[PDB]
Amino acid sequence: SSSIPMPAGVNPADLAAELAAVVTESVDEDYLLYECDGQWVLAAGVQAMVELDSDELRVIRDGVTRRQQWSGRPGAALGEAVDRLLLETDQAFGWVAFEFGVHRYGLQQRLAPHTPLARVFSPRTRIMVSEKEIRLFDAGIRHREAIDRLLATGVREVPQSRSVDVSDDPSGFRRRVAVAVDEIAAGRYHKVILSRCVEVPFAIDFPLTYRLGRRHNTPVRSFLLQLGGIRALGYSPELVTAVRADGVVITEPLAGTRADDLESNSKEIVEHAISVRSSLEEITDIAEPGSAAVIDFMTVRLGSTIRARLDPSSDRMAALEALFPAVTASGIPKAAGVEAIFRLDECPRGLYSGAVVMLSADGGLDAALTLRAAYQVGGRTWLRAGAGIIEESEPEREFEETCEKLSTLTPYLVARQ
Ligand SMILES: O=C(O)/C(=C/c1ccccc1)Oc1cccc(C(=O)O)c1O
Ligand SMILES: O=C(O)/C(=C/c1ccccc1)Oc1cccc(C(=O)O)c1O
Ligand SMILES: O=C(O)/C(=C\c1ccccc1)Oc1cccc(C(=O)O)c1O
Ligand SMILES: [Mg+2]
Repeated sequence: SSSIPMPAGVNPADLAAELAAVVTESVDEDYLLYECDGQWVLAAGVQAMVELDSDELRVIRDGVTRRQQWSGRPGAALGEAVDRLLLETDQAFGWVAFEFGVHRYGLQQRLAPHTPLARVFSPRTRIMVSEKEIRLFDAGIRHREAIDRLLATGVREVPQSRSVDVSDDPSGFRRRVAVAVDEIAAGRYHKVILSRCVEVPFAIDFPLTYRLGRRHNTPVRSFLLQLGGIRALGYSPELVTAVRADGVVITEPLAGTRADDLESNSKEIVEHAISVRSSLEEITDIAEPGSAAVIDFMTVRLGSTIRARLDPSSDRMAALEALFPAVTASGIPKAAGVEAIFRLDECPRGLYSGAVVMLSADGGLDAALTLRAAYQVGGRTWLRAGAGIIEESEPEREFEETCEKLSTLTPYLVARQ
């Protein structure tokens, strides 16, 4: 009974997202839904929570919070607490802030107290949905009846979406781009990713919007969550880090915006090349000597793969740190790109350009780059999108680029009922 066959015609993304809404319609618990290689893993309810902030580490279990200071690298403090969750559970889920990646580039002192770095939990129940089957882990009657009901009655029809005006520029994106172009021309750095928030003037239904957006996007990974004060969903265009139990580490930097026409394709090839080269240099830090290599370069599958063997003196959190923040969403050289984001972008970035993570007791790690996502933190609903700024960048063209990036979400926002 812990393996229910998936009915034909039932889309796994629709069933998994409906299950998230149904299992929590009365039991107001937190959850995280992660799509990973045809498996939609719904991690439902919080058994234990690890909260890593810039100045504090908290472990919350059975209504009891244990607080402490931490020193050293954030990956080491996070890894130690997550390994402990995983002593008695198979998997842990959560998210990692853009700010988790700053310590490596000497910018930890620039974080305000209470800056979130990571939120990772062990779930009470897991439901895995694929085209093949529905697998249940530590499920009760609530979960089983939710599955039977949805298979018997069907999923809700998705309501009509509500339009949003993304043309506004209250954070001065055009102005911020002009400053970055000047610093690039002055030789400060070669590239920086700058972004802008777009406020959504209505509360959205996250599971319904997730379902609708998922019908018109085919990402590398996707997610839907409600955790602590935060709701979020996204169609991740990049696998920033994957670590297998056997020590094989990969990173798959985004090949372009398509992953006159020659000039634009040439610009994307250059950018991608630089990202792959950066990924290779950084991965070498955690790699067994001679194991780091580009195994797939711009192949149709359009993408690239950088692989390595995890050094026995290294770990999954050091691997994540080595590659964080994603080069795709920071800049070149990385240290200068990250520092320019602290001055030229709305900070803290938090989930935006951070990662949504799935960790396994066997040492596994799957980390998706958070872009093309919607968020809600008490009363505030927003979207966020950016662009790679180079010496030749034009503020108006880059603002239009963010509009194009937003167009994968904007048509699919389902308002709360
Ligand atoms: O999900 C169980 O395993 C469960 C056990 C239980 C309930 C009442 C009394 C004794 C046990 O409780 C529930 C069952 C069915 C639905 C729900 C629900 O919120 O939609 C629920 O909370
Ligand atoms: O090597 C080039 O000439 C080059 C061009 C380029 C960079 C970003 C965007 C578009 C082009 O890249 C770089 C120049 C300087 C430093 C780095 C670096 O990784 O520390 C880098 O990758
Ligand atoms: O816009 C590029 O730079 C890009 C990828 C790319 C990768 C290789 C070559 C060229 C472009 O994607 C992004 C970068 C930063 C922010 C976003 C964003 O949606 O908020 C984004 O889509
Ligand atoms: Mg560009």
